[PDB]
Amino acid sequence: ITDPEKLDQIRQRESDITKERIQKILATGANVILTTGGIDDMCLKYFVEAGAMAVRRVLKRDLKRIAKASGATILSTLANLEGEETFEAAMLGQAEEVVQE
Amino acid sequence: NPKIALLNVELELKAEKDNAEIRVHTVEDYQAIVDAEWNILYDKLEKIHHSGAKVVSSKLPIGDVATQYFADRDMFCAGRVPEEDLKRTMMACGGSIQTSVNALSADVLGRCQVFEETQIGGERYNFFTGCPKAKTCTFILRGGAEQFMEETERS
Amino acid sequence: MMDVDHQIAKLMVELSKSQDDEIGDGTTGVVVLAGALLEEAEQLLDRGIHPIRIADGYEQAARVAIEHLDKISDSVLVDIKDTEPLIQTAKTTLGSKVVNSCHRQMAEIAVNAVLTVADMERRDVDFELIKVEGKVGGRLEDTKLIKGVIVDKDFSHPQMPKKVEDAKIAILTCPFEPPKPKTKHKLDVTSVEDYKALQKYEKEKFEEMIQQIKETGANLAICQWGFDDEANHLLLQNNLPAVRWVGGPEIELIAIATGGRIVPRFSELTAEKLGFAGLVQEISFGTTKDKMLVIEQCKNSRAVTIFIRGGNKMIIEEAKRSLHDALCVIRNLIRDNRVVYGGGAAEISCALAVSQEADKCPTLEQYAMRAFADALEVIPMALSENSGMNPIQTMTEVRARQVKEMNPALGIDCLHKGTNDMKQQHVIETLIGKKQQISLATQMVRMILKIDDIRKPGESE
Amino acid sequence: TSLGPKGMDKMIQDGKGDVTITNDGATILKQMQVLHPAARMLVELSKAQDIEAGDGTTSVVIIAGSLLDSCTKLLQKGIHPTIISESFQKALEKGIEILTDMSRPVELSDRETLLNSATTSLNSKVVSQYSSLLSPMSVNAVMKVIDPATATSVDLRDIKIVKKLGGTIDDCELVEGLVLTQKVSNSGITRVEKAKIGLIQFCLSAPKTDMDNQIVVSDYAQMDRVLREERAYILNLVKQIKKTGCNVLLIQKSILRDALSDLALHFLNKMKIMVIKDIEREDIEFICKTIGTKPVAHIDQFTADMLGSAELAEEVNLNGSGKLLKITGCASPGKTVTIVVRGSNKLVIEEAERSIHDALCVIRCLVKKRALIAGGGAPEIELALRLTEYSR
Amino acid sequence: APVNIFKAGADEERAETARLTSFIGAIAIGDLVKSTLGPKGMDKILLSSGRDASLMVTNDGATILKNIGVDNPAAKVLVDMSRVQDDEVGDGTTSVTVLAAELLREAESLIAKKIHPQTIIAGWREATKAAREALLSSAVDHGSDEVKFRQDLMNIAGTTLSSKLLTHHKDHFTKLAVEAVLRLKGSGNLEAIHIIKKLGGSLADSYLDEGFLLDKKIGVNQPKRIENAKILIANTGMDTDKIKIFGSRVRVDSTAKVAEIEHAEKEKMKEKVERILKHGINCFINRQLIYNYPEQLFGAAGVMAIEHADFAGVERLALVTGGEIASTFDHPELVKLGSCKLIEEVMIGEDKLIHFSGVALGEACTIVLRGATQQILDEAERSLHDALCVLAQTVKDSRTVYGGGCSEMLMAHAVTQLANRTPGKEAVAMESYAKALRMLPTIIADNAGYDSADLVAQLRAAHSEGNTTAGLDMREGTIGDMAILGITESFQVKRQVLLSAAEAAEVILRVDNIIKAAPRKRV
Amino acid sequence: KGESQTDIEITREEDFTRILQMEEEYIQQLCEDIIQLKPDVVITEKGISDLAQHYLMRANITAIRRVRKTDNNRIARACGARIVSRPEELREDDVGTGA
Ligand SMILES: Nc1ncnc2c1ncn2[C@@H]1O[C@H](COP(=O)(O)OP(=O)(O)O)[C@@H](O)[C@H]1O
Ligand SMILES: Nc1ncnc2c1ncn2[C@@H]1O[C@H](COP(=O)(O)OP(=O)(O)O)[C@@H](O)[C@H]1O
Ligand SMILES: Nc1ncnc2c1ncn2[C@@H]1O[C@H](COP(=O)(O)OP(=O)(O)O)[C@@H](O)[C@H]1O
Ligand SMILES: [Mg+2]
Ligand SMILES: [Mg+2]
Ligand SMILES: [Mg+2]
Repeated sequence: ITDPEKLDQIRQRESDITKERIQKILATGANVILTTGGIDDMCLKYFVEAGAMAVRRVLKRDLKRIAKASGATILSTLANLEGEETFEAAMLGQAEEVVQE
Repeated sequence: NPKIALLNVELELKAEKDNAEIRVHTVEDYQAIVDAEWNILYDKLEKIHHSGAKVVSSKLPIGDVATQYFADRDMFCAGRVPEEDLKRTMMACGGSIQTSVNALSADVLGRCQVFEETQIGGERYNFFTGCPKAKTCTFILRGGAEQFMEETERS
Repeated sequence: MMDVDHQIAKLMVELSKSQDDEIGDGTTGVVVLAGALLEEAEQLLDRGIHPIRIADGYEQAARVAIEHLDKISDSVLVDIKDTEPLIQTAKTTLGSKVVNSCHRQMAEIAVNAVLTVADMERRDVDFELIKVEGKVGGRLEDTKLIKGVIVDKDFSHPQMPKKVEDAKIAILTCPFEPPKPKTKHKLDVTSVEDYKALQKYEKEKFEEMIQQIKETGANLAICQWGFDDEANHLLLQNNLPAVRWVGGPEIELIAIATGGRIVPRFSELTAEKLGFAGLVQEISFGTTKDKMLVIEQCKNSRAVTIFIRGGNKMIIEEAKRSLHDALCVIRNLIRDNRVVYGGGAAEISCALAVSQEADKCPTLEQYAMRAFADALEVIPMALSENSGMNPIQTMTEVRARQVKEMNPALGIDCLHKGTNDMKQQHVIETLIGKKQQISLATQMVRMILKIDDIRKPGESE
Repeated sequence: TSLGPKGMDKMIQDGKGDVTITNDGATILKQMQVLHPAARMLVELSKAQDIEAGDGTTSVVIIAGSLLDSCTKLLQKGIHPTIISESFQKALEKGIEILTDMSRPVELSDRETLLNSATTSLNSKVVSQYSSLLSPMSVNAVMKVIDPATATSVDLRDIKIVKKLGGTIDDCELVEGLVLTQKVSNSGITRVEKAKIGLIQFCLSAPKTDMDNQIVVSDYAQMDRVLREERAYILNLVKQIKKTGCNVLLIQKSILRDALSDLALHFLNKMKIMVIKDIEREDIEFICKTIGTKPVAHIDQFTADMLGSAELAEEVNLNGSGKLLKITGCASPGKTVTIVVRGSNKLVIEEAERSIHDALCVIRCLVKKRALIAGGGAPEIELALRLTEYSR
Repeated sequence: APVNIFKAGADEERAETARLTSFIGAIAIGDLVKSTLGPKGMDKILLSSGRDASLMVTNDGATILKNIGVDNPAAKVLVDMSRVQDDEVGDGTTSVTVLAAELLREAESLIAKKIHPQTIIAGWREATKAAREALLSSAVDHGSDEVKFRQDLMNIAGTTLSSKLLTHHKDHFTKLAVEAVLRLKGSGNLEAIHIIKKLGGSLADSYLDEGFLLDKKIGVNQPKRIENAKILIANTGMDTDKIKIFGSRVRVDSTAKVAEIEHAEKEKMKEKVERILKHGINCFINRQLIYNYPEQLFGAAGVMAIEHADFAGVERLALVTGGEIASTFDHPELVKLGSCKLIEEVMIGEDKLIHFSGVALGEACTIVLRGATQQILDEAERSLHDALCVLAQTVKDSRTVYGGGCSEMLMAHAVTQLANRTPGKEAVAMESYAKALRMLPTIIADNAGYDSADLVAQLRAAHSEGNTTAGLDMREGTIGDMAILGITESFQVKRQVLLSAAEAAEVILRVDNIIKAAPRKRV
Repeated sequence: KGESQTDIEITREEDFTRILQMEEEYIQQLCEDIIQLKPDVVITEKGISDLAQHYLMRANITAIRRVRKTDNNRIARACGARIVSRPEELREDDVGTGA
């Protein structure tokens, strides 16, 4: 950066791009989110506020058995012919009850 | 009848301040930086020149560029001189050691009569002689052993 | 090259090193003379004489040997045509080494190698201008005096011409590359027009560094640093042979032998800074891949190169040490043009001078001066022992003939050459060579006689 | 005891701990590591028999071990060794003339003559009970890649051998296509019919150059122009691949940068394209000769002419040690073939690999010299009787 | 110096064990390689204690002495003497080792005779001067009448290969050695004859290739054979250039400009290959490595690409095709291309090699050595190297002398004729010089098993009255004429055997004190 | 420090003093977002700088510094609060009234 006035706009952009994906995969009706990567403490706020279950650091072999049995699509990134954030919301999985016993 | 230029500057092409980052944008200005680095060193050699200073003495090393420049202009130089020898050289010729080459004049250069490089004991020695206003001297010892000359120095 | 851990014998190592650094001819004789003064002082020590009184008696006895050595001394060297006293002086130094097969050939090499590089106005000889190189192969008779320089030729192109008839040598110190600065740059490229400007910058730089040599009329280039692959083919298209990766002081010898100037950059090249040379070629030696440079023709060069060949590395490294002693005795003749006659002739004549002044007066130091004269006779009697003769039989005959008449140059030899006259056998040594043999051996004896305690430790750890 | 059909194998356990069972004489002497200087020359003798003939390599030690054993009485009878070397050359030059008269000129068009030659070399190995399958597969793996009646040379480097643990030796296959041991990412399809295979040496990832490249971000909206332009870059690479008409991609294994990123993997899965990574740089010669593809380096030259063809390119999900690829059928097949070797243990496959190479080298000798003799100690008796009459 | 020793761990000896250890250590070197001299001498097998011992059988005396590692100080002079003999003439390294050891063995006989060692040096300098005139006056020159010079070259290669492993292959390996140097037609660079060793086959299956062989086969999707092609080689970088500007980065503001730079990088790499195919070529040889982006460009244009042959591989291709290196492609009218007929690939020992069949101006050869073991191929390579180096100097110095013991008896006769015109002090040392020259036909005669006491006596009686060409016949075991049998050696080879052994024996005989220092890490 | 490779090139004199003022204004931005709901006790799991203590001092706010993660989930059930990780995304339902 060559100007100190453009400092805080870059620092807030590291979380605004992060919260942009978390709002378009959650407003389509998704309640259970499984992730093989990592969900940090800032992203856990958007599921408690919306009332959604977020599971992190699951196995790659366990995600394929859930997505094949529930009709979900194993998505890695954004896609579908130069779209900003589409997520293909018709390809969500289904479940009768997701209960932690 | 030479004149001695006692210096404390580097006569090398690689004289860098160790914090300079020359960011260039085009190839027309890239060649201008490399031509400027030779023009910085050659401007220092023109300050030693045109003043009568045929003998150059500096405690800092001199590269291959300034060595060949003085050989073409029929000038002698001597780099990496110890600081104990330049302090004795300053009181012998009656000059002054100039770190910056921009303030060179007739009042800061030395003056002697006989300046030769002999072959005493196999090794070469650049000796100065003939200056009447000599506030110092040098006693060269010659012996047959290293412990013989150390006792002669102690005596 | 010994591993002697003895502090008395370590001073004999520095005594032979001090003779090599100053004169360089009597490094063997200065150790036998110092051991002879201490052997004669052993019997003087048992008689009750103080060791400093023997040391003070040797200074009054060595002073007579210096003044008597300056009696007969003359040379007619003019470095034009009277090289006959210069060849016979170098034959005395080379006669004791293993170069006696080339006793006439290699003696004339060391005479002409000094006179072409010496400054006769200052009487100063610089040994940095005399390059002594060696390569195995051939024989000892193939040692030639190459007027010029001999370097390892490193033509980057294998199709380069290996023979230049008339070389306009362009000596430069800049590598054949785009100019890289000495500081950190990190040049920024933004658009594709700047990257296409990078290609045209280097393409015109290799055409500029090649054209600036051809505009000066040069047909040979010397470079200290490496070459680029793009610059190698541009040498063959323009018919410009060039060598690569020459050493530091090697190109310093090219600019003196060819009369050229070492140019830092390519822009400062001109026709006045070019060197002149004749037959520039590389010579392959047998099955090896060295291809050293041979410079046949020159124009008033002040730098020569001796190429020593032999049958093995034992005969070459000794010939580098043997001929260096021959290059030093010609240097001592320019420093002082006075000579003496060796073969033990000067030691017997100096032993008679101390014995004549031992009676004028025999007050206190009579026994100390006679021990000096008996120790000066050890060097000629060692020549009689190595030649298969008898020491006390041959020395009594030569010493008696110098008293019955006026003392001539009377010594000994191995095959004896008929008569024992050193003036007829042409055994000529320098005055300052034997002047420093008596002076350094006396002062080293004084530092090993004036010591009465040893404080050496015990074991190493 | 390791010569002939009634010979037994040897097992050499090295200092590392990799014990292998071997019956071929070249593989035994290379693992024994004999310290005697005269016995190491017999190791290199069996090594050059494996290079020149391939099927002479226990027998060259029995001959050279007996020719020196016959020199024990010769050196104790005042015969100089130069006289023995002169007479052994005269027995050698007369020995080839005896074997040439026993030879029968054959032709490579007769499959029954080549079948009995390959079955003879398998009788001494562990696959002598599998000579009804391996010996027909050894002839068909040679006579389809030599292009006979036109050349007297055959390279065995065009016949790849894949070693997989599982099953028995009867489960071996002679698939003429390409067999790869790499996995399929992503493995959601693993089968495509009428496939067009393309070899890509370009790295489908973020743009980077050989020179040092950096991105300057000094604006709020400049971070949006970094991620969204990188997605539009690889989308132009996938759509250039998809509009060509290919369904199977073979990406060469890159070391400097990443060959296939996670962003590039998601676009190739939505285009229904099977992607295979980690193709070695030394294996691209065998791929382009088998399928018929061309190595595509830049994406601007990726056209339909540089693609291949395959009737079936599927990943055969095996029950044993994982799975492999198997391309079945291709237009204009080259002079290459692949042999899949099975086995119950890891030691039987290493012996079955050396026994197949001893079987392919027998048919290799028939291409260079179209002549054969009787076996089973037959020419050694005729060399013993004719040279005895020659010595008289 | 032994009495009151002032050394730490170093020892020395003066005139008692100095010449004793010098004569023991030098004779044992000469008696080691004594059994390898002559056309009927055996060979040695050299082995180490372990840790990749790498056994290497050699009959040449230089390769034996350079690997044994003698601990004797005076024996290293004879080891270094045979190293120079291999580097200068390439032959006579065994003959110079036995001759230098027989001089010191005769000098050990002068120990009990109380002869001064400087008298033996002065006696051998006059003996060596008389021996130089015997070889110089008996040298046979060859100028014109080239059908006798090519027959003379086969006698040189037939004499050198007779003392090696190639005993019963003189009908083939003589033609492989004469025609290899005859195809050079110039200087003896001794690197255009690239020797390729391949296992499998006998030594009679070896041959001299009419063209040139190479490795690093032609690309992936490139043609394997092109008839009547124009060969252009190169020594330039193809891909990942990083062209000569250290400290230059690509500093952009967006990732779309990085895609424009890397497309501009591949366009300049494409434009470089487009400058190569403007010459109208069909084959390309690069000394550096060729990556995948220029390899597709040569394959689309039907041009071969041989990547990373060798550093000296482009030098042999420049001498066998008649082109130039041509590392810069900007002037097609100043670049000379090569010429060939077939660039087909041949298979030698289950390895595909690129055969450059039918080349023009072929001043380079390729010897395809095939042997039973690797030990035979390592011996036949050094045996051919000892034969090609003499023929590369026989074309430079056409003077030849009659070998097989005939040259040694001519040298021993000139010393004995001048030993009778000398006083008795130096005449005894000259007779010991002539006896050591007669030992060299005695070692050759006794290695075959002949009566060496009578054959050298018949050679001395023959050379005493005429018979300047009489020598030792090792075929039948008698005395025959060397001009009829055709056993000749080069003059410069036989001179370096005489001269280097006389200089090396001069050094060891002049040693009266061996002062060895304390070694490091030896306890 | 952010999770990036942020590096500032300071050429003018006013640029270095502006960065040290933007670090103070960033703390005042998040401290103004948490006082719009008028709290009394602010409890976090990470550090609180002295500039953040200055705005909470004049607003009469008691701040606890380094409460554990397991203790924050326990006080969220006792007081009825919601653990937020963003000061500018605070709502009225995230305030633990009834304590
Ligand atoms: N032809 C000769 N006749 C008599 N004596 C000679 C002859 N040549 C050399 N010498 C003697 O041999 C000695 C060799 O001394 P040297 O070992 O060379 O001294 P340094 O070790 O100082 O070089 C000389 O002192 C000289 O007197
Ligand atoms: N069916 C058979 N009947 C008799 N002998 C056989 C039969 N099959 C193979 N042999 C013999 O077994 C031997 C196997 O030799 P082998 O070890 O393969 O030689 P190499 O090690 O050179 O390949 C052959 O010499 C052959 O005579
Ligand atoms: N056909 C022959 N007849 C007689 N003597 C021969 C014949 N061939 C070789 N020789 C002798 O064998 C010797 C072999 O010497 P060699 O070991 O090759 O010396 P170097 O090791 O120096 O090359 C030669 O000196 C030569 O005289
Ligand atoms: Mg001397
Ligand atoms: Mg078999
Ligand atoms: Mg020979």
